[PDB]
Amino acid sequence: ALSEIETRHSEIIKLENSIRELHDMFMDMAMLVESQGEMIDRIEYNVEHAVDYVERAVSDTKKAVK
Amino acid sequence: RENEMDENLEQVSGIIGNLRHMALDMGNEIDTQNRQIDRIMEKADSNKTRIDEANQRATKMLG
Amino acid sequence: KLGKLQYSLDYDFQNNQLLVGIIQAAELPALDMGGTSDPYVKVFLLPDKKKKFETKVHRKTLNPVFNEQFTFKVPYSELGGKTLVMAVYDFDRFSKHDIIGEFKVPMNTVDFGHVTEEWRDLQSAEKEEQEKLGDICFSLRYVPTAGKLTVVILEAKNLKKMDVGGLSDPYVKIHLMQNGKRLKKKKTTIKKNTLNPYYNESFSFEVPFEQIQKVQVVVTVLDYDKIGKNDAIGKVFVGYNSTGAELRHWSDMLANPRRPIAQWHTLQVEEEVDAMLA
Amino acid sequence: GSNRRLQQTQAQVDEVVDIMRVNVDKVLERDQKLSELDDRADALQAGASQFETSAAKLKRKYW
Amino acid sequence: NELEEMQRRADQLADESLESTRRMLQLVEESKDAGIRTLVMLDEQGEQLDRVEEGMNHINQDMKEAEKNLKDLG
Ligand SMILES: [Ca+2]
Ligand SMILES: [Ca+2]
Ligand SMILES: [Ca+2]
Ligand SMILES: [Ca+2]
Ligand SMILES: [Ca+2]
Ligand SMILES: [Ca+2]
Repeated sequence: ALSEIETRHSEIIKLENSIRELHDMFMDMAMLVESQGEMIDRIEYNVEHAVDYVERAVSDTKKAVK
Repeated sequence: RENEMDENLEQVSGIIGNLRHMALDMGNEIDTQNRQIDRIMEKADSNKTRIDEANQRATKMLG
Repeated sequence: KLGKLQYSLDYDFQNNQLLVGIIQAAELPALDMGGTSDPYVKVFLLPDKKKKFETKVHRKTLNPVFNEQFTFKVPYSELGGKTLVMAVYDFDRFSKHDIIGEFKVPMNTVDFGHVTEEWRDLQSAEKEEQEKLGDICFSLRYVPTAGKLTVVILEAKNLKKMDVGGLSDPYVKIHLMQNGKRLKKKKTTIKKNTLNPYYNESFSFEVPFEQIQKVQVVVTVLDYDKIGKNDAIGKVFVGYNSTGAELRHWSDMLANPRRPIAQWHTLQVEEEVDAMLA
Repeated sequence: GSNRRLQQTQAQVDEVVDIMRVNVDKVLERDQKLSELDDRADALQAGASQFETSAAKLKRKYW
Repeated sequence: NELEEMQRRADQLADESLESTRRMLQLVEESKDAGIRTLVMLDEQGEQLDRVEEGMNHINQDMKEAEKNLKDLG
């Protein structure tokens, strides 16, 4: 029947649309993870510089009470 | 062909299952790292406080 | 080069069948015995794995006369996605029948409207590259400071079938080797019944930056058998004596410290991989 | 079954859609926390630099 | 009548469903690779966050020591 093949085809196309939604969702996920990654890199840079400054300050304070 | 169609359906189904496993592991990892970011940010606030107080005292000791 | 083949081609729209004509070949090489060849032609359709038809064997001739015709029960609409393959072979009684030369004609380029008949120079066919075994993707992360090597087994695809009547029961075993000695044996979980397994399992090793160029990591994808020793599907190895994409990924890991690098790798037979390890 | 394969695959697909949606929202929260952590980090290295300068002053003065 | 056209419509919808399945396979494959890259990046950023936390702890220790020094000077 044309009704059966067309409804079958309909379920198929619906499955394709759902899969497209999942696809866009996964790619979006990858994108966000990348962005978060670079921002995390920035955070790490700030943290390392902070480690340096703190370390210097600690050496200075420790040497000042000597 | 109907055979190629159904076979494609099967392959797609399996790959989808793989995507499920990936999604779950991903989710757990994201949660753990969220908790991690929370802890790190708390430590960040504590260290912010310590640096501000120590710097305030330091500048006050000038003279 | 080194040969010509006269072929005919026509489609019977009434019976919906393909008419392939094998008339005569010319300018054939002097194999096997000195003088003239013993030729016979195997003709078949692609991608059909159907029974390959073959013409009569002709005793001692470089200019053979077949004058035979073959019929292929093929729908016309499906014919556009097919390709006619004609392969000329040399008959050998006590040896493997060496292929003289084959060529292929795309059926979506053939005008079945008029009776087709053409001479075509035989082409030296391509040779299958061993057998497909499969690919495996994983990530490599190395931190020289702590000497920690993070190898995260990600996944695999197109793995060869082992188990009879079934697909596979794939699992990944990691061998950390040096000087032909197996030092560390780490293995992943078993994903039952799959040709596209997913793991995402992280592993870590102690690798000093002084020996980073003297260590070899052998990844082996095997199939789990319920009873008996589990047969190995394939394996690849990186590090020392590494080649191609392996040395590429290794060098990428070295050039990118404190960072994981994901990459695919084509599996090779266990024999050759074990052989490449000096 | 023929229709059954479609229904099954569809079900798996929708499931992964739900799970991945949740994971995406979790990555959004992660993103907020990462932003806040970024600002806090920059401010922290700023304050650490200033405290380093102050420590330099007090050291040069008191030692 | 429209019998022939009906049959050709059936084959047309069949082919449409077939190519649909093809598109499905391509899409799920691209989604798959996207997810893999996602996981890898999450590993990188994760270890990075671990290192950031360790750094924060070291900062806390050092700053506590400096705090002790300032309490000594006080
Ligand atoms: Ca011969
Ligand atoms: Ca011969
Ligand atoms: Ca087996
Ligand atoms: Ca097995
Ligand atoms: Ca982590
Ligand atoms: Ca930790």
